Amino acid sequence: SATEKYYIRDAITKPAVHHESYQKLWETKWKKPCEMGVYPFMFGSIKDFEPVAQEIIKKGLKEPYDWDEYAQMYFPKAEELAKIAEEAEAAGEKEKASEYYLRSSAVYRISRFPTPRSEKQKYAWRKGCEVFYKGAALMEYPIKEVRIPHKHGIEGEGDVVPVNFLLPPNASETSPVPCVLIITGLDGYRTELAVWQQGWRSKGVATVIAEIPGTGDSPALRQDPTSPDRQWSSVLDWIESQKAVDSKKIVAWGFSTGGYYALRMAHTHKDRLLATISLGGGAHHMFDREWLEHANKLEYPFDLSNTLAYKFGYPDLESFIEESSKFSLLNDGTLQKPCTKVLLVNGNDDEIFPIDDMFVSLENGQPKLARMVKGKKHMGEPESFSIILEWIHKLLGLDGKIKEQLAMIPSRTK
Repeated sequence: SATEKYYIRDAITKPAVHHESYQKLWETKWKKPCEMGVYPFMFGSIKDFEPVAQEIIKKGLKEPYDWDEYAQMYFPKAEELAKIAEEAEAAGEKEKASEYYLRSSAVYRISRFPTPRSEKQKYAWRKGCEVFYKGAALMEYPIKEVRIPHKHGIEGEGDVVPVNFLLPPNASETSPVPCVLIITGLDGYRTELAVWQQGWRSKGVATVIAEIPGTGDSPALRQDPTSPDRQWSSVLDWIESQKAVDSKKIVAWGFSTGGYYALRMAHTHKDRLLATISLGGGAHHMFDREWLEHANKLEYPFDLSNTLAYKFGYPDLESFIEESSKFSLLNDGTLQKPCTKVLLVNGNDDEIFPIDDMFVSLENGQPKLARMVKGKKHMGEPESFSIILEWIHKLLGLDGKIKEQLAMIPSRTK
């Protein structure tokens, strides 16, 4: 009984209105964050998305979505913005060029939400990365792609871990800087969580942003629970080779599904990490039949359980549920291992991963730091962001100007 099993009880059986139509997704969930320029609309403008949303609403698109039909609706706006960026860059208008390339990247991004599962969505991922990096190259402090050799890779794995890298300008072997390794989620990849990098640069902190297995350009085997372990060995080896970065001050911050990987690597890579943070992560119950058979209809904008199944390399939900127990940090013995410093943060009412997974994390191995956010769903925002920045600032002895750091996240566009 799902209603008996989990902290949120009968909330698990109440289908969210945004699943009725794209119109309801826009009106009740997406219009607000788009207006505010925040996830999933970082670098984005209401001016770009509003006319796309109007055309989708007119068509009356709804679940089950044809992802090629859905994705195509965004391309005219994405192409328009890229054209404006190109003309700006030709005129030497670098700030305008950077803004419009990044606005283009945001439109391509939403077109391949929740994850690229069609040819046009895979195309939108490639196109989105292209215009993202064109915009990033034109930032005052350019964010660059590093194609980290996946030296720890096995048969069937890609040869590179593509990451974002930003080094603060004063960083050197004389004055080496901490590094925040941002682990992205099921739908937000390195082109999304990029929004955090300039804020960390301002505090004198390097940033590396990497995708979880079965998302973005992760080379990791989708179905292999140990595939993330090899990926982080390759990433951390590369960070160790950057002498401007203090290898003893690496903090891994996992966002959403990334939180699972942050919690996992606190154990698998204990000796190589100062600390890890799981924000809206899971560990065990996220893989339950009962949780996954309900989560498709809850707070996630689309079909969470099917999307998670695809990310784990299964062609349907049932095939994933058959094998999903093997990914549990409880079942595979991860949580019995010693860990580095761990902070767990989430909203109690999370309908993407259960708060019950915070409890499983606190029931096993060494004590861990926790902040629960009462009456808030996935991520427990915005207080979760302040809690985590406060902790990382204390840990790394930063300037404590966290409100200013958070105020830098919302997108400004013309």
